[PDB]
Amino acid sequence: PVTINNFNYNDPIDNNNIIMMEPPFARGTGRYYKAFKITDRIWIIPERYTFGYKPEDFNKSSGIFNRDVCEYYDPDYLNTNDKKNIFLQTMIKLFNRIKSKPLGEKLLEMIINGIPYLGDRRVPLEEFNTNIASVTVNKLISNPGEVERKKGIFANLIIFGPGPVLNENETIDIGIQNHFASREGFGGIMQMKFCPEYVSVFNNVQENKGASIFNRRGYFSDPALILMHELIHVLHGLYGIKVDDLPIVPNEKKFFMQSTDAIQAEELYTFGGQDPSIITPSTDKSIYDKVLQNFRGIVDRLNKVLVCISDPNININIYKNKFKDKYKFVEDSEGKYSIDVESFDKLYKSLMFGFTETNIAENYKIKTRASYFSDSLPPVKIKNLLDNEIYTIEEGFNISDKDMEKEYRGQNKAINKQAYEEISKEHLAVYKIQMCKSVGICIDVDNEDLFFIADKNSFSDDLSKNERIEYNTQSNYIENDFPINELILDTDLISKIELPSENTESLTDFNVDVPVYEKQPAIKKIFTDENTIFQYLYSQTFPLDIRDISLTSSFDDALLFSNKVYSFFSMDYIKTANKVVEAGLFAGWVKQIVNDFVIEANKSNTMDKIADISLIVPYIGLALNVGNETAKGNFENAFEIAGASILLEFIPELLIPVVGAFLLESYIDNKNKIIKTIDNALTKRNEKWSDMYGLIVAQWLSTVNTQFYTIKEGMYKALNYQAQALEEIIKYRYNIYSEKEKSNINIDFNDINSKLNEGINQAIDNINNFINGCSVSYLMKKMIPLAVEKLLDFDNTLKKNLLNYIDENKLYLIGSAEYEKSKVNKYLKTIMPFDLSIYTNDTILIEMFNKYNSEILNNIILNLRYKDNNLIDLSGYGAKVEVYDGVELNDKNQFKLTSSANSKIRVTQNQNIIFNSVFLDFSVSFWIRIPKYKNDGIQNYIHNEYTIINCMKNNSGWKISIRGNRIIWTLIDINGKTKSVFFEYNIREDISEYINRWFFVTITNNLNNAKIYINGKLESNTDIKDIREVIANGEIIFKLDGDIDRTQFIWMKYFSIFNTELSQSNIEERYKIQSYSEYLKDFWGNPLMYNKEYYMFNAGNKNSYIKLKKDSPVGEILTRSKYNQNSKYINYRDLYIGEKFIIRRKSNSQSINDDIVRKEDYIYLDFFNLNQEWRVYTYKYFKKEEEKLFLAPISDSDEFYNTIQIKEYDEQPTYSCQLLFKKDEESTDEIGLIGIHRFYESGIVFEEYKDYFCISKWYLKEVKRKPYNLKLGCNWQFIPKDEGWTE
Ligand SMILES: [Zn+2]
Ligand SMILES: [Zn+2]
Repeated sequence: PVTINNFNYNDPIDNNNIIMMEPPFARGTGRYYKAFKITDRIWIIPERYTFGYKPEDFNKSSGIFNRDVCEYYDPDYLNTNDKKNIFLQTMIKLFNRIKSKPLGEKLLEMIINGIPYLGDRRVPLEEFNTNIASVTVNKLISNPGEVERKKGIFANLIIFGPGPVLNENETIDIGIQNHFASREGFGGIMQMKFCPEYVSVFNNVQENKGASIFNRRGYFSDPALILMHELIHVLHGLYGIKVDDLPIVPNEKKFFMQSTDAIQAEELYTFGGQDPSIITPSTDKSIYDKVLQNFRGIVDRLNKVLVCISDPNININIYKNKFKDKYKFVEDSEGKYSIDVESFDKLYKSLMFGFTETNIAENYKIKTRASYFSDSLPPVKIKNLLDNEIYTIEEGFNISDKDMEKEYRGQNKAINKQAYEEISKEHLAVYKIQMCKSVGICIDVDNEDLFFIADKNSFSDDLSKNERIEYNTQSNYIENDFPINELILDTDLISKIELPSENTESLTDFNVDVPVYEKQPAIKKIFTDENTIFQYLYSQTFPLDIRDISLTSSFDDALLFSNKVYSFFSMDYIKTANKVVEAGLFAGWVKQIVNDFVIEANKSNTMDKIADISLIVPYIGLALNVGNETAKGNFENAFEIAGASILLEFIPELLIPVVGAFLLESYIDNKNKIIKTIDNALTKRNEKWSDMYGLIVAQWLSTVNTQFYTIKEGMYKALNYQAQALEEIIKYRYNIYSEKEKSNINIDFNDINSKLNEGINQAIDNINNFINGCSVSYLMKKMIPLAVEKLLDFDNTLKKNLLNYIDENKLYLIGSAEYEKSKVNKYLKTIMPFDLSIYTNDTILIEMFNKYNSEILNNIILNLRYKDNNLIDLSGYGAKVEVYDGVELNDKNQFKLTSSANSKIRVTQNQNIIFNSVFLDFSVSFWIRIPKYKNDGIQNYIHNEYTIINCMKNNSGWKISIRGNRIIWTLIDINGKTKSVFFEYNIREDISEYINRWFFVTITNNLNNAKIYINGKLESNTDIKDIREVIANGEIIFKLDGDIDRTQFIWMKYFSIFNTELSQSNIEERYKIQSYSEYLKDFWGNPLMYNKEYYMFNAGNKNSYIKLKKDSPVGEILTRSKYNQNSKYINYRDLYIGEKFIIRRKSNSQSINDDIVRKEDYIYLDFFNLNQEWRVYTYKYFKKEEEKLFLAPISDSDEFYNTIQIKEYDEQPTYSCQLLFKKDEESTDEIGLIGIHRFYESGIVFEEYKDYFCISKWYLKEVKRKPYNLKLGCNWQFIPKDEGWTE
């Protein structure tokens, strides 16, 4: 096990466990340091790290060492013996906490046993040289004051206290002659600067730290995890695997980009979590290859080591045995050491992926930051880690015996306040960027606030290189993952070979490279007249010396006047917030303005289903003005058009290399080595696919998802500022009253803050769900497709490459040259689907991905919508749309295809979508209005089939065509095999629900069937087992093509395509979402208009129509006349009959031109009688359930109701509408609904029943029934003359 020693600072120097050490960076000179051996091979020196630093650097200055850290300075730390001892006692306690769990102890055991190899690159293979600064360190044995006697010792780790910046912990390695033994397999003495007291702070971005903003928020770090984080670097250094490779360097070309040091992969592996994914699979293998090569050298030396010049007392065997166990080398019965790939692999993965900060945090139930790239905060000071009441060895701060175990409560700042203290900002130093405008107003922005955008250089181009395929060549996949359980349960992970004695010859060669550090300006002034996120956030703040502010929607006034604060919330909200009231009305105003704030913030849950967007945060652009000038115009519209790309502050330039070529080695007269070279090139191809996706993901995570992170944090801020301004105003107005008045004002500020911070939290969750959605969308639509392209390009090349190979060897393949001929076409056919869970295992990211893929709307690969007199694809896949001069377009998203040759639309689809899933899986939905047949052209109508939408590529694909009253869906697989399904509507109906009327079509295709849906209802099905591969992404031509009549035309709307099969459920919903409108519709399905002539139709009496009775002011109901000719193919009732009505507006007298009729509108229902315009009226004084309507010239009578309110009681789609008579707008007295009633007439001559145009109260209760009864006599539809219907 691991034994932790005990001692006090003042304990006597015994030259064994309490020595006088000569530190590695002292160069064999200077004074010694009282060092204590906390454990074998590990020393603690409770003194400030001063190597490379100037004495004055320890004081806070106008400079800083690291640009990405809030640096704390305090030169008095450890300046007394008691302070040094408290340090020792804390270190001892932290180590005990560490070994308190199997994982932590094994980490300690690996470190104690991971003794540096004796010597480095310089040392001859045959030797062991201990006289080098990275292997040996001296201790002064002799009496005080005289360095007369020295003793050498072996060591693995020396831990010092902090250097200038206390919260800047660092593991340092020993370089000698520009080389590091710790980076070449040898290993070497590792050093560290560490501070247990002043720990870092962080807060889960996509979450609320104690659901508080007006409260302290975020969590503070557990010093034991901080220590283990450094201990992991030590582990790496001790095993000589701390190699350097291609680093993640940040782009710094723009003022909004975050400046920082290059980040090595070793760092990201140490942190763990998702960061490893930022290291492409290419560089993962590189690093692996370097380390393995490093171990080959060591394993070779162990076979050649014969002596140790530096120390004749060294026992060569004991050391060969130790090293053999360290590097897990294997040994035969002779003593020949060699590398076992298995054992090496497991050791490598253990060290780079098992021991990570994330795994360790999860294991010790300690909470930590969610990513390497996450805004750093001011550190806090831990009161007393030595008091078992605040921090214990077993649980740290999360002591269950204080209900501090659950949810990491012990580390929650807003909860465990008696455990820490904030720090004097006067001792903190932060690198700032001073953004100045050419004038000059300037603002300070902490480098941590800017966007971290990885530079293109950060990524490897190893994909663009050629690869020799041989019967050997195999797949190379490195798992940036490890099973922490096995590691914890590993029997032979922890060596059981005795550790060599640490005493040895003194060091005489003190040669070593000592780093020199120095502060750099903490402020960098830049010039820009831009007003982006930083400026917009700034305009929402106000000075401490100011207490009277007012809100404004004017960003420019907010920046100018100190007493003005910018607000991205509504105009009404802003007025109410600036409103001053009487003390007696203050409470009420507080309730109101607060409630309003919540409403405004909650607009973050806005839906936009009609534009196929389930969630949109409308105020994001006004709040931050991030990306492409998002504060201007309507954000929602802008988002509908360009999507997530508009929110990005910068569009990266991706690295998507042309996959290098393949070199297949031929084996003449050889059936195996040849077939192998084939299979291996096939599987290698798959590795190129997986690897290319890794490169994409790594780039997404460090150039795109980081920007969206900043946006999320910007919104958290924006919202908080608003809450702070309203807070400031409420306090101000309240304090303007006298104490007497205040006593009678009932107000509770904790409450106000609660309601406010609550609304903030609801919006934060919306905003996060929204932004993550945008991030995943950008990955899938703007990145993955660009990779797929190249990967496909690669495939083809490799295709002819393998075919040309299976050919040159045709002979040696004999009766199979044709078998593995297809075996190649059948493999290079199905492409590898992108799956994020492969390139990472971060729970948060996987969830983002799964959520994205569960939302059907993301399966839209084409969505033609109108925008500025044109049609464009808004699916976000970039389809190029060509609309020619013959296509008629309007803002109701309707387009007309005529018989003219120039009436066509050309759509070039995106070839880079996993469309060809191999069995045809996709859907097409759209609305269409097909004109009525010309009665004299009935023969050709039922005979000529004409294509309307054609999508072919290599004689394969789909097509939509029309033959009279039938719409047909046709598929043609690669084998030319044709299949169809169709929907035909009846053309002998008195009243058709389809002829010349807008209706919704949806066609779904899966492996088995082809289904046609009409208005959500399934109408037709076709078994399509046969039909093989169908090339569905060819060019799409929208044009009438066939033997048509010059007058033939077709109107279309909302054409879109999904690369999946829509369910009846999805389709029903789409129908309802696209049927929705605030206005009513006419018979054909178009918007209802004012001042437009219409004949009336009654859904309850289809074959009836209204005629003004000759003798009386009543409207009689007569039977519609029918189709007169003799065709056996057609029958219908006349629609252009009865009175010609016209709907007139009631309110605002803005003449009688034309406009749209909306639900709940008040209107006059008039009609034309000869040269006059008459009106529909209701005699005010009837007492029966119903009565006949009064029709007469326009006039104002005291005895008649002349005002109607157009209604819509049906919740489901319908072109029917109802007409209500009320006592008057404001009233709630419902006179009745217009309909048709049957009366009995018995005169001196005639005796019969007759229906009249009436009004009935009876309808009032029928319209409430569910399902809505469409057959009620109160349902009407307006039929205007339409070129699409002639009779
Ligand atoms: Zn680190
Ligand atoms: Zn960062």
